[PDB]
Amino acid sequence: GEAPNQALLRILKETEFKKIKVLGSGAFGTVYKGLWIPEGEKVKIPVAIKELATSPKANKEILDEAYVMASVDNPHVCRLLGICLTSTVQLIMQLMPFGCLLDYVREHKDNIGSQYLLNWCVQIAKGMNYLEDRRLVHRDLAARNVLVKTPQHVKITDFGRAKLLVPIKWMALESILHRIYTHQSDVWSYGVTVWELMTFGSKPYDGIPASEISSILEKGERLPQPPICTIDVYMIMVKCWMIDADSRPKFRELIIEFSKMARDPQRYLVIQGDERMHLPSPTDSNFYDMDDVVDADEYLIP
Ligand SMILES: CC(C)n1cc(C(=O)NC2CCOCC2)c2cnc(Nc3ccnc(-c4cnn(S(=O)(=O)C5CC5)c4)n3)cc21
Repeated sequence: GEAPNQALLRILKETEFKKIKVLGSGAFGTVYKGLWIPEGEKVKIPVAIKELATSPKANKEILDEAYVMASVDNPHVCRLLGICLTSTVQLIMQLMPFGCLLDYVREHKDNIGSQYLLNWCVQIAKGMNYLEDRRLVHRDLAARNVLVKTPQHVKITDFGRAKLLVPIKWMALESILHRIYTHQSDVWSYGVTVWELMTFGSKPYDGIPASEISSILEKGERLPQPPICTIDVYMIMVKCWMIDADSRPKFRELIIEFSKMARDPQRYLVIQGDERMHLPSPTDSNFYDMDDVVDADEYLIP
């Protein structure tokens, strides 16, 4: 019926990698910064180590996440490097040194221009289109779940809820009412993600309890038009929030729409001091022991 999943699950020795410091902690668990020094391979790979107490239910959930994360392979999606089998199972992933996109847009607002915002939209749509090709429904797309490798390269992560074909404020109305999840319900969440970027990290429907959201959507209320957004960009966000799921754009169409806009960004987003803004590039001073350091994107198979 469905094709065999021949993805390799790499088991990494505790001795092969080190924790440096905690990068973040919360409901999602705890994520540490680290260095992976494999075999006699003469490489140092910057890594992120995730662990969501030693309980069998936690280990079951993180292995479900590992299953999905080891099965993906796209430049705009985060792949699992391996797992470490300690009392609590750890996920070994690529270090995304600029953290999540949500915090990034709040912290770097004054230096984020139309080109960056539109390019991020294309990249998120590319990653989501890839997950659709792989018949995977994310079920938790949000700006918090998009990580920043460099300011010009973002990837989708957090496969903890991903399934083959509760964040109410990012959910499609069918998802809230009937628990119906599809690629088109992911498109709704994509629209909310775009709204989060265009508002430089605003909280969707702020102050409104999650219990009131379904009723607000049924009345026909939607997230407001962000100040920087032209009707062209807002109309796209609005189509992602249509009641009829089949009336919403497809990720392949969102790639096209945002790409055309990305060719003339100042026509589609109005930002004071645009094009005069600067963000860190891998061609800048002190962007990167240093010797033998290889990014995970350049470290292919053992
Ligand atoms: C706490 C997290 C968001 N974090 C903060 C980082 C970091 O470097 N932060 C610094 C940024 C610059 O300022 C100082 C902190 C950082 C760097 N690299 C990764 N690496 C990956 C790669 C692939 N997947 C994941 C992953 C999967 N699930 N989750 S999660 O459960 O945490 C999800 C809800 C968000 C993360 N992490 C995660 C990182």
